[PDB]
Amino acid sequence: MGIVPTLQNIVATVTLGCRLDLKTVALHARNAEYNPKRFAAVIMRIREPKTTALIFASGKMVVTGAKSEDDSKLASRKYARIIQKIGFAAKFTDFKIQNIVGSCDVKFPIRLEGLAFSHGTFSSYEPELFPGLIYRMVKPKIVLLIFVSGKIVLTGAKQREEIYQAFEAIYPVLSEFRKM
Amino acid sequence: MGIVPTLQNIVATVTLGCRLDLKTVALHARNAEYNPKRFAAVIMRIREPKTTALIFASGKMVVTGAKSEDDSKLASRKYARIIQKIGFAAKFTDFKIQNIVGSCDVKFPIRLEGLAFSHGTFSSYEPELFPGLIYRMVKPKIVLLIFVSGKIVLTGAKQREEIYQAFEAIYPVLSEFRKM
Repeated sequence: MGIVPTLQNIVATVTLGCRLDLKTVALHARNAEYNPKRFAAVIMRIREPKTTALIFASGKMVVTGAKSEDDSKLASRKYARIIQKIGFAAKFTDFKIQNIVGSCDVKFPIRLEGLAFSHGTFSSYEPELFPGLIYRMVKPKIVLLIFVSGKIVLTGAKQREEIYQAFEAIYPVLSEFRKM
Repeated sequence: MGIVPTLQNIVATVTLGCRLDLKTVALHARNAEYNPKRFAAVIMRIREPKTTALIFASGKMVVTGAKSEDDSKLASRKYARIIQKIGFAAKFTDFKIQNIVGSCDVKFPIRLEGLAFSHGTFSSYEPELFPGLIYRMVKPKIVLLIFVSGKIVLTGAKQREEIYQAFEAIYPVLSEFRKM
């Protein structure tokens, strides 16, 4: 954690084009996992990059784990590669980023009680229920988790610019709410 | 069979439409934290309904702590006495609710990983970053924190009925990912 936000995880969905039969893919893709009773989705996995993919019987695929849009764009292609070879006529289509989670550390203790009262229609602070303050930004639609230590978590960004811009908006507020 | 959300805290803001000499009323009230160099307003209080109250010279006050819309309103009336009997135009008026937070326990661990990766549209989940899963409802505007133990926190409702509404709509989802 440093002052500059760094993305932690990226979730993207790829539409394969065709409906799959999960049993055959779990029975041909050398690296896969299936549990129809517990969850209707073949959980595949790869190393370059380390992303996990959830292939659903509708062609819809959800790839998590990448730290960059290049890696989730890359990884997604390769997963489509893995099923194509098995036999189905899948094709990398409509890659859409679903959510991005990032973090940073302003490096100074913050008065969550003061920020909660001041930015009252945005914040919530119930220490006995959750340690952090939940801040709901309406633009960009980001939900920030702010901890008494200075740690920050920005969840919900549909694209990289929103994580960075959300921090620009909150920083000068936090810096005005540090202790002492 | 009933599982229903309880109200943990209601933050209300009501205005005693009249100017208030904060030094004075802090004096009389005596056990009211009024202090220089910081926050210009008097912090009142009461044993029951156990609520804290930030009174501002702008005639406005923000009462916190009430576990119910009626108790708040009640604590909102108590305060316009301690600062009325002291000859003042403490006119109780425009009472508004700023936020309502609830909590609930479904009593079955949840498979958050499955919820998040199939509901990434709303869910934010990073076990190495923060505890729990963040779910953002669009209708009604509510942010729910869901933990593995099955305890959930509902925040941001401006009205009571939205807590029940939010939980009534997410419960079937949580039952689907109930870890057995």
